Amino acid sequence: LDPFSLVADELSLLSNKLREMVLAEVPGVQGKQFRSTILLLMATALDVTSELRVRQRGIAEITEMIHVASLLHDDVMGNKMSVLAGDFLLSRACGALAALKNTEVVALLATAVEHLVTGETMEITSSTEQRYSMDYYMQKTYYKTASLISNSCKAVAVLTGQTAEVAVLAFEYGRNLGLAFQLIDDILDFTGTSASLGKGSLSDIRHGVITAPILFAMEEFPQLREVVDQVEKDPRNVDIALEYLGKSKGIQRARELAMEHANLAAAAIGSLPETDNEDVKRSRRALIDLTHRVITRNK
Amino acid sequence: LDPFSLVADELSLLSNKLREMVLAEVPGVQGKQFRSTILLLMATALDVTSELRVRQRGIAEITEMIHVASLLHDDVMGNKMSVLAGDFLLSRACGALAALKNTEVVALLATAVEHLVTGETMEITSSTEQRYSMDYYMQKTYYKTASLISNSCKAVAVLTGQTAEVAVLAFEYGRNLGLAFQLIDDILDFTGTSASLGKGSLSDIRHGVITAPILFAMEEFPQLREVVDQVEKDPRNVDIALEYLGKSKGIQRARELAMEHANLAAAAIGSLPETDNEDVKRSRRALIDLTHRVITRNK
Repeated sequence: LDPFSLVADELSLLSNKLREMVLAEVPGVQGKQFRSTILLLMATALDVTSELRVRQRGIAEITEMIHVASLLHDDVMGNKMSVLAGDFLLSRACGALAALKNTEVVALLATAVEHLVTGETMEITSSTEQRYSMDYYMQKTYYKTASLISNSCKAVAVLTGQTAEVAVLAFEYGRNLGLAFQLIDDILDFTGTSASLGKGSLSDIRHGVITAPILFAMEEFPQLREVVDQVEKDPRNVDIALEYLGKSKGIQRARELAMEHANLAAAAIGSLPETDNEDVKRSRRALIDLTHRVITRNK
Repeated sequence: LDPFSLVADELSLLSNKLREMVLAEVPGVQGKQFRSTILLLMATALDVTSELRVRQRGIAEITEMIHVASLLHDDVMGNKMSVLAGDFLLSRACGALAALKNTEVVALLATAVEHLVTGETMEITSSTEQRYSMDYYMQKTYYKTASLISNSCKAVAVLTGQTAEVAVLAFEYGRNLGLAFQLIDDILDFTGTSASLGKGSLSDIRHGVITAPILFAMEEFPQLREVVDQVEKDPRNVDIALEYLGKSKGIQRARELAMEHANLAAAAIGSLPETDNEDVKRSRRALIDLTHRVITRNK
């Protein structure tokens, strides 16, 4: 029915198991939902038992641990204790991972963490010319936002003993849905729920974070580049930038790019081995509908 | 002959393999020595092949990666890029670890990284009463300095398919030699190579880092505690503190504690299964002599 309500039970379990948080001290859930939901649906969308359901859920918890650990480090509660918390988290994720008794999966999330660093480094170590390139943008975007979801999707495949070919398909779904999700985010930051340019929260542009819509606008307005570079010397530069954006096809181009990607995801699901399991079919349908929802969301 | 020169070849290999550092950019070795040497000697001190020598060397490289990653995070090149480098390193260590095809070993270094965080947290989150306790001190000291070497030593055992009992012995050697090494460091920071109180570099006390010698001195001079708390308001408090230290048996007590520990290490080597391999014997002898050297070093 609804991609989420289809796996709402397996999600409740993870909300509960998050009660590991019961250590005495003497003296926004949409994010978690999206990633775990993908991983759970993906799990029931490959034909292979409650002992696997648990291993497969584990990947979901590991993914959220690695993720949170990513947020903390990004901040740098006080810098050093942010760093600690994050490392604590990474350690446990590495523990839980060894607990799944699979070396290939361990290798996959290791690589996920590596890409995440690579992407953060590209954000931090880019030349202006890199900062204004769509190619570099999409690359960094892959590493920073999509690698975690893709590699996780592969790990749910590998841990279910799927073909090496079906495994690149899980990956593909995750990579493309991931990119699409990020491109739609970039858009909503400008348009908000209101679907109106300017009524968005505008936190990216306000902080010198150049994204897809502006990058495409730069293609048709070379004047934009210098304006955006002073987007912190005077708020009015943000105003000016938005006017150029509104005269361009940037929001539009970014949305058509997101759609192309959500399609490649849907396509990957459509390339999966045929199956007669009415429950596998239903999962697969949920994965496809998810691609449509990433595109139409206003939040 | 000399614990080091006995494994100088296997060390050269690791110095070479550190040439992985050959990525084009278009446009103090005593530490490494001690840890790797222990891990290498330990490897040839358990009766079990060049395919193992390599796996066992891997643990040595992983240990140094995790370590360096520890130094970087401790600093928090610029905070965030310190954090990145460190995470990069952790990722690779987790990669190389999965490459060894052993889940138990993965679990061990995960726990090592966890203790390391725990120790850093104890340094950062201690109540004054904790800061002046020898018990808390030794605990934190274990986590922060010894857990990495012990867990690594266990991993060299586990990866050589030794008994679960011989494995706690490798661990024991590493834990105790580790603690002893740290206690001797604390001492040398006050006495320097000169073996004279005051001629040391004094960086711990100069920066409000209270260590074993001062902790034991506090036992016999309750006046010391407030003096040490103002060791940064006026340099002369460091002077004053050292006079109390010099009237106490603190340096002495810390050294007798280091010796007790280096002994428990030697003891663990002496508890290993008998063997007729003249090369295993020789390794074991090297591990024992190492315990004596940690105690007599002036650098």
